[PDB]
Amino acid sequence: AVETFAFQAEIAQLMSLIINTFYSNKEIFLRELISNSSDALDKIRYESLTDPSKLDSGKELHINLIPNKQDRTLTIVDTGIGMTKADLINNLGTIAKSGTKAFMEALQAGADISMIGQFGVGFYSAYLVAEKVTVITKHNDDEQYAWESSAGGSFTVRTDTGEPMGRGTKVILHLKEDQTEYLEERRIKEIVKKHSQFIGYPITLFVE
Ligand SMILES: CN(Cc1ccco1)C(=O)c1cc(-c2n[nH]c(=O)n2-c2ccccc2F)c(O)cc1O
Repeated sequence: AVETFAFQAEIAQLMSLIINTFYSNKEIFLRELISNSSDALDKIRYESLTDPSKLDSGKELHINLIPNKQDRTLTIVDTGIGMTKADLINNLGTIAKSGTKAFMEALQAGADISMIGQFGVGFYSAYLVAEKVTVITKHNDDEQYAWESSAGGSFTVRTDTGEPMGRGTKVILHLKEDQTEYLEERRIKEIVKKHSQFIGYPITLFVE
């Protein structure tokens, strides 16, 4: 049921740098995840213009932010296009290669970690605040999958046996013990207002 994969070497190196570099401006992770969700929503909306049946798995196009102080998790849910098994295992990592290599050269040349998004590898900034990331996804052309990594050079993929989601992606950030400020309603609002006022889909913050 569970398959284990090695990350592409350059991605493993980037994740180690993100985990081991002293860097205080950690809030940039939320902008990057919301941006990816917005891109996934644009993709399904676009495909639905030539094939309306693409929305049979759900018409609502939105992003939900769900902090959970008890489990110490921050969940980002979207009803975008989702990802196939091939996306999770190889295809997204393949397209990220040049950006990953360029970003690491930029960091060696004195660039700031906040520039990560300009290199298309913004997702990995989640490892500034998360000890583990679980991703539950469902694409119209494939089954529901659960991807997971605590970094350390590998990730896993399994078919998800949990509640079916219809379509989209759920990113569950298992936060580090000293990063619980990202579970506070006022902190999430401050970040979203500062880094995300040009997203064309409703972002709803779930109150505990
Ligand atoms: C969950 N991850 C990290 C990861 C671990 C394994 C594979 O990806 C993400 O980056 C991520 C991906 C999507 C997504 N669904 N469909 C699709 O095309 N994308 C996508 C959109 C913009 C850039 C890249 C993308 F893939 C999303 O909606 C939210 C996300 O936070």
